[PDB]
Amino acid sequence: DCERFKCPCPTCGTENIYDNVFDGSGTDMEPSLYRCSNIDCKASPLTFTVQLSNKLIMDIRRFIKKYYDGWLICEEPTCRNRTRHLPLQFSRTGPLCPACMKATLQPEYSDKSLYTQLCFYRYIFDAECALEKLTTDHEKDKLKKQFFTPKVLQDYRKLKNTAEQFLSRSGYSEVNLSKLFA
Amino acid sequence: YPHCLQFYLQPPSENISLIEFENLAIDRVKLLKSVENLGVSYVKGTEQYQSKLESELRKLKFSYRENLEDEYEPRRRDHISHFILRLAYCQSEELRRWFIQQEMDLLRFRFSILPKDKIQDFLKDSQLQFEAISDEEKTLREQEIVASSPSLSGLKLGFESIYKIPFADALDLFRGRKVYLEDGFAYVPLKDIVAIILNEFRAKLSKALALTARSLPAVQSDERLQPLLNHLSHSYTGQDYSTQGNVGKISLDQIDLLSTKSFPPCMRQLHKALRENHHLRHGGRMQYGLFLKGIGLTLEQALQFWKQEFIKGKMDPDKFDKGYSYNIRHSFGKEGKRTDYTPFSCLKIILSNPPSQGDYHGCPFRHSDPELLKQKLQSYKISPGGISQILDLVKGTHYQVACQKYFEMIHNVDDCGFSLNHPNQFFCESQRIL
Amino acid sequence: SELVQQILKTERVVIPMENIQNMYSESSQLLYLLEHTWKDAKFILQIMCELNVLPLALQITNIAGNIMSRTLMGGRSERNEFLLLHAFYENNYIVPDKQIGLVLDPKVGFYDKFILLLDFNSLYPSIIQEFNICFTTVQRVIPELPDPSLEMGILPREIRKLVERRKQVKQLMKQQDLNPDLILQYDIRQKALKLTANSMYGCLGFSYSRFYAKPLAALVTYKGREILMHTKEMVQKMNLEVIYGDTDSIMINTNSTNLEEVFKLGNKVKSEVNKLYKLLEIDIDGVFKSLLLLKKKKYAALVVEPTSDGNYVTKQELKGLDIVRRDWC
Ligand code: SF4
Ligand SMILES: [Zn+2]
Ligand SMILES: [Zn+2]
Repeated sequence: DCERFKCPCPTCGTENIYDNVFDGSGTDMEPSLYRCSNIDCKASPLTFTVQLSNKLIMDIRRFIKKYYDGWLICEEPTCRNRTRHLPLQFSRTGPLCPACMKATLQPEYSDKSLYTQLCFYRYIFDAECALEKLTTDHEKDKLKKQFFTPKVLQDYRKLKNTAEQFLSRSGYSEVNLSKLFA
Repeated sequence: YPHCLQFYLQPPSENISLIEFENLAIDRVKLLKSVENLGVSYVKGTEQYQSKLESELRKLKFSYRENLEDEYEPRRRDHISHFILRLAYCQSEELRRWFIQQEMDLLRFRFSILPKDKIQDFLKDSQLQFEAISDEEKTLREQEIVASSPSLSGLKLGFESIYKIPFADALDLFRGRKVYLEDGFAYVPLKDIVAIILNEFRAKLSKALALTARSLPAVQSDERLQPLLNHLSHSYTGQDYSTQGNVGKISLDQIDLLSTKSFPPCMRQLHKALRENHHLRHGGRMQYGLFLKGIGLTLEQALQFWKQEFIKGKMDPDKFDKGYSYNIRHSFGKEGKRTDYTPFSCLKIILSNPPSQGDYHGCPFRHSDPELLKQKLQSYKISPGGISQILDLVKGTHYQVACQKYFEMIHNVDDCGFSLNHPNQFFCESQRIL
Repeated sequence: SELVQQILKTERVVIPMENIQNMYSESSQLLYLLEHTWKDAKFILQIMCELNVLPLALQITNIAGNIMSRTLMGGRSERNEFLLLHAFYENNYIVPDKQIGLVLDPKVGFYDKFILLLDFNSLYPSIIQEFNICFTTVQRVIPELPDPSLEMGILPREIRKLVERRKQVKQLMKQQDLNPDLILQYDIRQKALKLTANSMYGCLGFSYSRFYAKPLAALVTYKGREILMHTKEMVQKMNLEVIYGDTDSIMINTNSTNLEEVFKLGNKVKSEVNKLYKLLEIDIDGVFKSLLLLKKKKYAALVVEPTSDGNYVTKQELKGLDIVRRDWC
């Protein structure tokens, strides 16, 4: 239930979506960044790592934009109010809508989303894992023989690194034990 | 074997990965449940009870050979595992009991393998009096030790590193006249050393345990740790082995044939029932229904099966479309995720969903009353001795093992191959042996 | 407003400002507001005439020991303080003076078979008596109950006086041919006693009251919490279900279609909880045919009280299902 990664082609003009590292079917499977999807055109988007890099940041830097600006929405499935001026009264679940005075209020982009999505990015740029988890010997050996240079790997490494550091920067993966057992 | 063996203390205020957190949680809980099962199966000293555990335990990253101070991997894992699950069971006596009891027996086992020198020296590192005799005193005091206590036979006492004690903690080894005395520095075989260690451990451990339970509210202001806030013992397994879309493809007709040899009692009896009735209530099917995805037949094929079993029992051939079949189909749609989009696990057909009059969904071994169930199971052509030893565990209110022993008998194979947790896993096995 | 027809069971015609000039231009409806006020005060009296506020409050104050003129005005500090001090200054202490729960995750879902309502009326005075807590009897500076091996002290003694007076009422109540005067006297007296007994613990949690020795409150909360927990697990054993819990309530499943064995299960658990403690009570209050669960304080149900001959009246009940957006079709 997150939002996929859409991508603009630098030459053919078409668009793309990058869901899982491998692009589909089994023994055929190929790396995502290899060939533009549009059948005919033959440009290979990998060779534009840096450009991808840009959009990556220039995309994430709106998701965060939402959260710290987080909407507030109503719960009693009739009222359906949308505002931000957090009111001050409180109860078990939290605060209370001013109009439907018999109901709670909920965040819209629940942080769980934000962290989920950042995991979703860091997923599809870290092929190394999904490569290791693969079962069949011969498939692994043949594909690696085929097209896993240090170069391609390194480029994945680069963008994946950007993502991972940018979330682990500081929000959520930590749980400060020094306040949890006092 | 590792340094690991240690008396829990001093919460390690690091700061860590949320992923690793829930990982350790699940791992440790698995270890606990397992140890309990493995134990209640056999008796302690049997070498199955050793082999199996020393396999599993080593498999889940907790016991290897020598390494650095404390940031060696498996000891750290053990450490943070416990000092998390501490937050698990702070809300019952029965719970805190079960947790203590299990950790107790684990430590017993996991400790019973250390080399003797490592044993005594680490006891030394533990507290003060944990010190050993000189074996010369074995010769010097064989008469005293042997004739004193009945806890030793003849003269053949092995080369155990016997121990010097303060009587002040011998509080049962001596009053029962079970040891020689040298000014309260009685000398006792290792057995009672383990005993006393374990008893002081239980004491101190409970004494700590109660404290956190008296200091809960902190977590209440977070919800990342919402599962382990109070959500472990519930309707998720170890994990989803027999999940959506695993190995299987079989045509309709064969089902009944396979039934007589492959359907775990709950299912089997429900399928007999719907073979007779050809009608079921609002909730009932929603077990059997998803259970069929266990083998994973196609909807229109499953729809056809149910249609046969519906209109032959006179269910209006028009209702079917806008009624049952509708939801039966949706059972593979958008919402149902972890609610319907999954099969069921015994810990969902036990811990909840009360079965009502004359209905069939629900664990027989729980809901079926004892002796009615006795004749009932017996009707599966079962030796009454097996039935009896089964009903024993059944009133021991631990049932998975009962299902287990039943299968073990009905196929006569003298290993359960696993520790069952899901009826569909049971099924995949039953088909494996063919 | 609502009460106009719940207990009083009539109409309340009301008139906003913009019609006050209409009634300035009117003799029938102005006089009608006048006679309306007449009836207003009338119904206001009928409130007392039925609920019997006057002798109730009177007897309470009589046992309370504080100014009734400051009783109606509303207060729990008075009707606890100026009562306790009576005894506490027969015991030659010196007191200070004036200056300036657990949810159980209601498992929402419709229920078809009969549902029973367990009331923990008199839970806090019960636990306090049961475990003999009193200011003098705790090294209060995490606190722990002393050995019950001491002789019961001061406050539980007063609680016990109240409970035995309830016992007195319940005993003399079983009389026959009594004049309805003394009948109502007894019943209302019992009501008043239950009132103050439920009020009792309130004299502590109200921080701004004198006897706010909060460790007391922490301890009592801990105790009642474990009480409810044991209750849940014990009845859980019984092959039943337990949907809703709260400090002073248990909404429980029954899972049956008969009517009489129901009461047997009631009495069963009624003795079960007593196996834990004697002084602790329990009330097998009400029975529901079928029920829907949205939240505590907000749900829909069928009150089914068993009329005589094992029959039953059945009435609907919509606890809080309003429609606030006056917008629909
Ligand atoms: S293991 Fe559980 S689900 Fe399987 S037959 Fe036994 S009680 Fe039923
Ligand atoms: Zn292109
Ligand atoms: Zn509102």
